[PDB]
Amino acid sequence: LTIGQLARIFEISTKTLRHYDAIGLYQPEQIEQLSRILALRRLDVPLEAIDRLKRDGALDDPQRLRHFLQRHQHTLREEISARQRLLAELDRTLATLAHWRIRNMHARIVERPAFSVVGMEYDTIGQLWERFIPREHEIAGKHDPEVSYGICAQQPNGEFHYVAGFEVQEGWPVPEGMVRFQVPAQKYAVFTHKGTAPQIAESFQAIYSHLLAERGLEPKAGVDFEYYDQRFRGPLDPNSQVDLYIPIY
Amino acid sequence: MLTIGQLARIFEISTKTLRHYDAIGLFVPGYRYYQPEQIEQLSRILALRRLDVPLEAIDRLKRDGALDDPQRLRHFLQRHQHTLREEISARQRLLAELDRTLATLAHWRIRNMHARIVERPAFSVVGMEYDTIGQLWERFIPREHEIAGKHDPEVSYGICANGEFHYVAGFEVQEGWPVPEGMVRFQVPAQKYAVFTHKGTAPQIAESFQAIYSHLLAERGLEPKAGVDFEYYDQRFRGPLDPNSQVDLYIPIY
Amino acid sequence: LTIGQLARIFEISTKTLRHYDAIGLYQPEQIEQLSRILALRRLDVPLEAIDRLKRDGALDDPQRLRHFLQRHQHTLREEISARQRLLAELDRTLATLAHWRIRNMHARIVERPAFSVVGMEYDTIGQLWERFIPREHEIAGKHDPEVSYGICAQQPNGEFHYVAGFEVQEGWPVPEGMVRFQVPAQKYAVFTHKGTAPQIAESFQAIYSHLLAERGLEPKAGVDFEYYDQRFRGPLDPNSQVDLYIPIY
Amino acid sequence: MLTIGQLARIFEISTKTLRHYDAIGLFVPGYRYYQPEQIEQLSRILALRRLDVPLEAIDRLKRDGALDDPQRLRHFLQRHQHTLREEISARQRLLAELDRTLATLAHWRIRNMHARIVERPAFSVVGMEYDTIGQLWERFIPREHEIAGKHDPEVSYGICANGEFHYVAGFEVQEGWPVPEGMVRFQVPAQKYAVFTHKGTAPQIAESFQAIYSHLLAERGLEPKAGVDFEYYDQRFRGPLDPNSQVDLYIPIY
Repeated sequence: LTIGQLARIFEISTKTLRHYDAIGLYQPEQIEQLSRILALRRLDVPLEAIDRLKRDGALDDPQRLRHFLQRHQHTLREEISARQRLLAELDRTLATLAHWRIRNMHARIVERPAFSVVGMEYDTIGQLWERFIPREHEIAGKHDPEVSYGICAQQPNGEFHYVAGFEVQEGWPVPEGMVRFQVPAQKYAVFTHKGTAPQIAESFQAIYSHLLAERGLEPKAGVDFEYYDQRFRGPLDPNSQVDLYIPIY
Repeated sequence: MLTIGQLARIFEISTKTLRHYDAIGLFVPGYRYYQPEQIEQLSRILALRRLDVPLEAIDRLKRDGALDDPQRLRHFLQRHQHTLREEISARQRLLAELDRTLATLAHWRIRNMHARIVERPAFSVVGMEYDTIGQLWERFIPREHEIAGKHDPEVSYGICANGEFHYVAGFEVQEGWPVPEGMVRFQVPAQKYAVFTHKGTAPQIAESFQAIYSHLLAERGLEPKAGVDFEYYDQRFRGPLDPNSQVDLYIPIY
Repeated sequence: LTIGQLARIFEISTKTLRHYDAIGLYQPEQIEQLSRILALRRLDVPLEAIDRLKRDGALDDPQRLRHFLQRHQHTLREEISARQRLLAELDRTLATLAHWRIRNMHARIVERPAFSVVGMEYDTIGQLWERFIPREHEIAGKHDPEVSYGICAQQPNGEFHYVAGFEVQEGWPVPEGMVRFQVPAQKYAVFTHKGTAPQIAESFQAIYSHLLAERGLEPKAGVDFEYYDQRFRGPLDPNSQVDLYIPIY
Repeated sequence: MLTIGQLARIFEISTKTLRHYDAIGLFVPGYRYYQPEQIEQLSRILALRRLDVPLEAIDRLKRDGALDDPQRLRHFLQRHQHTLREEISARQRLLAELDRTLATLAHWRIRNMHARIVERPAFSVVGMEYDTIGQLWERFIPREHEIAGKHDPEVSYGICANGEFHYVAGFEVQEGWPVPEGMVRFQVPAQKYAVFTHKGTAPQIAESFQAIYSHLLAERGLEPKAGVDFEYYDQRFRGPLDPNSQVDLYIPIY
């Protein structure tokens, strides 16, 4: 077979072989050497080793190589084993994160009067976010358009409720499918959450378990909401930071 | 002291979920008031359903040990830990022997590959040229009914030809009709072939290709000639990625 | 060939072919049809499934069993991913339990007079006991034979030290190899360890971290020690606990 | 505030390791005492060389950012944990690639075996009958000398035969000698064989033995008769798990 065509498949290179000359390195047995090699190019063996692997021995001896390429498998799975126990280490090292996460989450006491939000009202609370943010600038009378609230009122049933909306001047028309919620005048303990939305809840568990009791604050069955703003870049980006406004006495 | 709706906001759950949890005697608390100190003893539940563990083996733990004994609740999940890895460890060895059985069904037919001998005269085939099968066969299908002079339109040719490839996807033609742009036409000469019927997909014929030239010619007893190889896509072929396909590979012979 | 020969090669039972009689499941064509079955049943499949999955077929036909076996790889593989995710979370879950026992690691203040310990002493720590426990009743005149002590004198260089001994009435001879150490009188804060031996240092940072400071104690550079009584049956059994006696002012 | 000695102690490390760390300016705090708030900073530094993170990567993570900010190091760790499982995955699909070459290795000799044709008369040999090879293929060797009337001593046999299995690893003997105890004798009759000098190991034969009755007799055209087959050890054989040794196998032929 000629030199130009003996470049089988599928990505060359031709001098691939001319390379494979120098002091080293259509016969039918002048292939299985290449066949074995080609993967090989799946183990990444230097060539100089792949010369040592010439006739001293061996030429072919698929005999040896069956134990050889699983002796490796022994090495390469020990490589996988070492990096997995490194990974298992990691998953535990990423626990010291959560509880330093929280011990630094300080509370600031904020009193804010009654204001009026307009937005969409509630299976999930994320969805509304999926559904609402094409309807952003459909609302006029904005104080600050960057901030948005995730209102949650405690009904005497008791069962959920949430509204994704914006603080707006009261007196403007509300679009179809939206609702006007009037947040009353409350005074809040504000926690800065630094994480994603599903682990906002595990911050809520830290609040109502001890983080309020270490500063002597008592929780209040009022209107909880989370303060979104410019320091917010995604619900599952583990770098967003929100403020959780939690009512107190 | 908190209420059933605040815990729902805390845990992202249903009020019926806890109203059910009260009925069993699991997590009890008209004035339903829960203690903030038992918020963890609950999350030490809502962390086990997330580990599909049934909801009365818990309630059996609640009084053997253990739900409230923290040195006991890591023994239980470290056993569930190692249970899951051995499940994973079973199924990763399931995967190891899942591949070694994707090579022996590889090389089974390759041996059982059928072979005809056809000597075919020189013919002309117009088409497009040169990244793989599909990089040239879609930019064709919409340009196959604009080709005139076709001998058989239900057969297509994939020609294999300094030393670079000259792969041409085209149609056998009767001469005297012209070729569009930027189509080309290739002179395939009169030669003798070993046609091997391949039953599979486009990525896995290139192993059907090195198999012949490997030991398949010899064992069949024929010698390769330096000419022009090519694949033959008959009717019997239905898509380059359909596995139940059937193509032909024509290989020059001395 | 015979129903004998038909019973060779594969690690086969006679019950398996009496099995396959009235089910519907003597020529070298019946050699791979019955060899792909010992190829999936190597991957935990059903059987009656692949019954008529071969009277349609494929009987053999490896064009299909390709997508199928890659189908099955998917399925598996999905399983293996799904259960790593559980282990990942599952790790995270053992954090809380880590701290719940730390938060419940109460200090005890204990004043103990100067007592006499003798055993072995010293670039490692854990290998010291496997040589000593054998030599355990060599020692004579011990107060409580059940309690070992892992002493760690504080040297002022600071070079370590460490002794694994018993407490005996002074004046008893001391087997070759071991020495006698006198710890002085001190008052200590005692923290009970629930866990294993490489976990012991995990408590040592928490103690010298915040656990002394909230309890309003100051620690003093002296002779600390680890105390093993029964409630200890293995440096790896995770249910033994050791009382870490730390000096305080 | 603390002492270099008890610090070290609580981290279960050495003191020269902390004087290691100080000299650079990394963890820099004659009576140098350190405050306890630097403990958790070191439980985060010592937790990074368990990840084999260079001891300079950091420091630049020190006065730059960011070693003690709990959300921008979960970033770090999140990446590093990606490329860690990205490296798993490389290999993890590579040892799916090799572990699928576990069959390609095979068939190449299997196709390039050899088969002589022998006709042999009935013989006899004895040892122990039927726990695999090694559970019997080893009791012996200390009992090879008990037999007398060895025919060729460099040659050992493993016979296979209402119906089930029936191995026996013997030697060929001239008749008229005492067979030990509880050793026994076996008589294979005069029959037709084809000999495949396998070049592998003893666990490796069971599918080379599977290959020959599968198709190799049909390719070579031979056919088997309901008799007794066996395997032949010679100067060839070197070890039951020795790869490079070649062993021969006798199967009945018509």
